[PDB]
Amino acid sequence: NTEINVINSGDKEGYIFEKLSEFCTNNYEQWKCYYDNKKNNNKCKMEIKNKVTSFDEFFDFWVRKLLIDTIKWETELTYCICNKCNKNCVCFDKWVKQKEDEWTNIMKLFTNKHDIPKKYYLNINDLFDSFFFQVIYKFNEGEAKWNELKENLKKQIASSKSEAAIKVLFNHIKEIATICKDNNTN
Amino acid sequence: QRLHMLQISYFRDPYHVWYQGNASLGGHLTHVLEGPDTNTTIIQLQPLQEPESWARTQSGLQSYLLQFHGLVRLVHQERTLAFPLTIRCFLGCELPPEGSRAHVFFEVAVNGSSFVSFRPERALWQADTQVTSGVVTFTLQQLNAYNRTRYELREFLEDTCVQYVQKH
Ligand SMILES: CCCCCCCCCCCCCCCCCCCC(=O)O[C@H](COC(=O)CCCCCCCCCCCCCC)COP(=O)(O)OCCN
Ligand SMILES: *[C@@H]1O[C@H](CO)[C@@H](O[C@@H]2O[C@H](CO)[C@@H](O[C@H]3O[C@H](CO)[C@@H](O)[C@H](O)[C@@H]3O)[C@H](O)[C@H]2NC(C)=O)[C@H](O)[C@H]1NC(C)=O
Ligand SMILES: *[C@@H]1O[C@H](CO)[C@@H](O[C@@H]2O[C@H](CO)[C@@H](O)[C@H](O)[C@H]2NC(C)=O)[C@H](O)[C@H]1NC(C)=O
Ligand SMILES: *[C@@H]1O[C@H](CO)[C@@H](O[C@@H]2O[C@H](CO)[C@@H](O)[C@H](O)[C@H]2NC(C)=O)[C@H](O)[C@H]1NC(C)=O
Ligand SMILES: *[C@@H]1O[C@H](CO)[C@@H](O)[C@H](O)[C@H]1NC(C)=O
Repeated sequence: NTEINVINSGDKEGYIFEKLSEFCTNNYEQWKCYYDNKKNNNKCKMEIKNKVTSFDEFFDFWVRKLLIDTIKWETELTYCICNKCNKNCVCFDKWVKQKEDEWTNIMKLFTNKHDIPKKYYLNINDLFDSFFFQVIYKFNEGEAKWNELKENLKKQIASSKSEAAIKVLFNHIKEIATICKDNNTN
Repeated sequence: QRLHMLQISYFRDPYHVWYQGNASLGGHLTHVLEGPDTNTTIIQLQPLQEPESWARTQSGLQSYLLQFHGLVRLVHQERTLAFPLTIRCFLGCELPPEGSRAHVFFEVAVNGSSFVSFRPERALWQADTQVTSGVVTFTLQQLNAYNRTRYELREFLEDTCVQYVQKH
């Protein structure tokens, strides 16, 4: 089992910085997940209207929101690549680190390389197919932002060295924050 | 003559699906598809396509299954679906003997009842049910919103499917 403190942005219209305002200047979700190999009863618990979901429901939400927020952050940070633009940059870097912690806590449910189910460790092609409709829904020109993201993950894997899309995605977002931080000097 | 394709998708919940399908050229059975969402086996019973070409076809079908499941998950997350649930997709291309334009179709049924179907003329999906619902409206909005579910789908039916029939 594990404890995952999730920083969940909204599901409504607004600037990502404004949506995550209290996180940037510091109230989001404490989860508790349980996992077993042959047991199908794998459930997650939301503490503090508190909910009980299946692991698959929680994991789908987590991946879907990671992908939606990445696109939202990237479009906000591309617009300024200004005072809030440096503040947006600092909150994004803080957010990447928060998402890396969330991911490592989720990974504690496994503790095996070959034994991490294909279902939760998809490659770029699979991930981009699986979450096409879910992520695309949110955005105006969603189809194009999704293709842009896939090509950029494909560039990341080509520059580094088949392997998990989430790790390639973390590399892409860590790079955006690096470019972002370096630019805030001038 | 024709290529028909049938896909039955048994959803125990939004996250788990068992696929069972097949395809036929003319009168007889040429392909079989079976397995859970993560490990679906796709086979050509006869060596119609050479190894490289078959691998490409399998890749396209596997991408389709992931996207299909993704759409079902989205409809549930946005509008709520009642599970367990079965979806049937029946699609294909038929080449008239006279020589006119191929007749193409893609019909979707849910729990044995007509739901939505593709209209290739303008590459748009329509409701086949007379029961209006948020679910039907939402599903159609999604299907009619993207190049993938409209134009690429029409090209699969009018071009890929037709060329496959002409070849074998
Ligand atoms: C030359 C070789 C070709 C011949 C192949 C023969 C092999 C037969 C295999 C045997 C098994 C038969 C059953 C499987 C049928 C699948 C049909 C494939 C369709 C497909 O791949 O369409 C692609 C688009 O995908 C999409 O459109 C995905 C979107 C999902 C839409 C789902 C439909 C509606 C469901 C509604 C559910 C909602 C739930 C609410 C209750 C077209 O693209 P492409 O292959 O041309 O490549 C373009 C490269 N970019
Ligand atoms: C597609 O068909 C499915 C069965 O063929 C159907 O599932 C059935 O749904 C009912 C209602 O949700 C379940 O009944 C249970 O829930 C009600 C809730 O009010 C209770 O009162 C009952 O006592 C019962 O516990 C059935 O159990 C379920 N069938 C099976 C075999 O699991 C789907 O709802 C259908 N889906 C669509 C979209 O039409
Ligand atoms: C794919 O699925 C099944 C495999 O047997 C076939 O469905 C049967 O079709 C015949 C008529 O052709 C009916 O008498 C049976 O009742 C059907 N089965 C069921 C369970 O309803 C189907 O023909 C196969 N092939 C194609 C191209 O769909
Ligand atoms: C993944 O690959 C195939 C399914 O795609 C699995 O093999 C299947 O085994 C069951 C039960 O014996 C059969 O109903 C299938 O038709 C078999 N498929 C093939 C291709 O032979 C295989 O066991 C799966 N492995 C894992 C670890 O998930
Ligand atoms: C969709 O296809 C048409 C061609 O029919 C094209 O003009 C358009 O740019 C395509 N791309 C997207 C993402 O809409």
